[PDB]
Amino acid sequence: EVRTIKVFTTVDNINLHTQVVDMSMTYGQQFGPTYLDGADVTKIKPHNSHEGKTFYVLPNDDTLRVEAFEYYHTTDPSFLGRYMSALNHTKKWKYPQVNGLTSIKWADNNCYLATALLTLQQIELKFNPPALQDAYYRARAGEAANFCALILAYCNKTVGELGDVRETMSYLFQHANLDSCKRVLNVVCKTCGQQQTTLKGVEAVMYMGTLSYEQFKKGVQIPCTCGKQATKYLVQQESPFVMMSAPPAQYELKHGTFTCASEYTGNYQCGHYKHITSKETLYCIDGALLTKSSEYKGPITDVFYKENSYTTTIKPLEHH
Ligand SMILES: [Zn+2]
Repeated sequence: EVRTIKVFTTVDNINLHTQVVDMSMTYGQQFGPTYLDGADVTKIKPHNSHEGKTFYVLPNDDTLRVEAFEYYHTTDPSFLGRYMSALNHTKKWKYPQVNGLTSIKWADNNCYLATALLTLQQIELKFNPPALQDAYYRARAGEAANFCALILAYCNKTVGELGDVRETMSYLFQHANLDSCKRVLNVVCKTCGQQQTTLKGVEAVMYMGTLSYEQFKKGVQIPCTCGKQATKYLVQQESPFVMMSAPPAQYELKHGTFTCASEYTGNYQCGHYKHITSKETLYCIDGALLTKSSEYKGPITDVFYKENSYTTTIKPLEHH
């Protein structure tokens, strides 16, 4: 009289927990919010075809809470639901291989995600959460739906929202092992003298204000804390890449002088990202579309450079 089937529940798709579900009640009535491959099945009853399948549930007991933290590195109770909500969409996107890199076909305003995804495959970055490590590798094999859904969930962004590549990279870098990265800056005020700062982690690899790594080495003009104009320059850099960003402006990209870059067309409220990469020549990846040219000048907002160890030769005459 009581009909049942056996399913597995999980929060990480690795640790599977056998469950016996009553076929007269919905999954929601028994588990709470329940997902089958991203699809919200909270309000449907178990079907005979569901036997043996794996369902995601929210981490609502001590065992699941530990498993979710160990896999995702966040205790945010909303995280799994936001991941599943995004995955229901990203599993329908297409992930073509374009010039040896996994891209995303245009959909749901995902151009900024495609540009970030392409960049991540070209810089040396190790993710700390197993969820991101595993999904990054699957994305490299062309199965990028989980990686894209995780990026959205870690960024607190939903499918369909417009986005910013620099912002997206900054949030992902929070989840990368960058604690060997180091940046030493000097701000030289003609009155106050020299003021040196050491940055670590995400702050050691990102700079907002110029696209040019060379210009950052030579010095950029900024207001000193006293209100006068000062000069800031890079003293020492220890990292495998650096990201230089600025609001989009016409910028010449020379083959072999950079790793990749973000082109931004349109305006600040309604823009389009494309990805420029330097290989044997210059390539532009626009979703599934590929173009090439020997030279490039256009509206750039991020440039990524290779690095290992840099020490300035600048040695100011000033004081302090
Ligand atoms: Zn000053």
